[PDB]
This record gives sequence, C-alpha cells and structure tokens, in this order.
Amino acid sequence: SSENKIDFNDFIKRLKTG
Amino acid sequence: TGSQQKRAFEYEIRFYTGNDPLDVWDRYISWTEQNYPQGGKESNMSTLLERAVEALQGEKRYYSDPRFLNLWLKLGRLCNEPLDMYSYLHNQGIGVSLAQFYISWAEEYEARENFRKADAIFQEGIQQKAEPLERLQSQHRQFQARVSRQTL
Repeated sequence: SSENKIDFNDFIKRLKTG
Repeated sequence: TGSQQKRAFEYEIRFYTGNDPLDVWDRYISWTEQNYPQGGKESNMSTLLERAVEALQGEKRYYSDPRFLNLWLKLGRLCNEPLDMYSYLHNQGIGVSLAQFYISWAEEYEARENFRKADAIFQEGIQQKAEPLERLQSQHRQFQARVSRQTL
C-alpha cells in the first residue's frame, strides 16, 4: 500500500515550487 | 536526551558557521539511524531526508560527495517507486562517478528479479569507471554468481 511511502515525483515537483 | 540531541542539531542547522553544511545534515542523519535502528515515527527520518535534500538541492559541489548520494539513496528507499529516484540522480548527474550509486541501483532491479537491467546498470558503472572500480567489479561478479545460483 502507497499510504505512508513518499511520492518521489511529487517531492521533486514540490522542490521546484519554492 | 534524545530530545536534547535533536534540538542541538536543529540549532546547528541554523547557526553553523562553516562552509560544508552537508556535514550537519550527515551527522544528524547518522545519529538518527544510530538511535532509531529500526525506524519509527519518532525518528523523523523521511522528513529529515526531505529537508536535507531541499536545503542542498542544486549544490553541484556535492554531486560527487558520497554523503550527498547517501541522502538520496536513503530517501529513495522510502519512496513508492525507488526507480524514479535512481533515474533522477542519473539525469542530474548526481553520484554518477560513484560505484555505490550503480550498486544500489543495480540492487533495486535485482530485488525485483529484473536481472537483465541489473546487469546493464553494472555495465554502465564499469564503463564510466565509477569509483572504487575494483569494488564495483567485485560487486558485479557476485551479482553474477547470485543469478547463476538461482538458475541451477
């Protein structure tokens, strides 16, 4: 189950957002 | 005491006067695994890793530093799809001169029994003469022995 694992692509997106 | 050490690290992140900020994060991360050997919610590991990457992101002086690579590798193991992280490092040139990068990358493929792509990762590491090369080649040879063992 995805539940608690990090979403890598989302993380990278978040970094770019500032 | 746990509380006190964590606070000390948090203050060090802020007040650090040196020129190697990775050192603070690297010591904070390793204290955290020393003290939370089987993880736990109280370890704060995944958030610590995210914070460390976020602070040092795009610092190319670190792209060949094994403590930097380490942050990413540790982070990758907590992702739903660790391959996304390996390919990212690969696209960005992070850790691409280190044998450890290829070893961990190859290990992820081996763990899924994708032996052919595990082998290709080794072959690229070796062509790039990633360091230490003899460790990389030794590791490759034993990957090959494991595959052989599983096909007799």
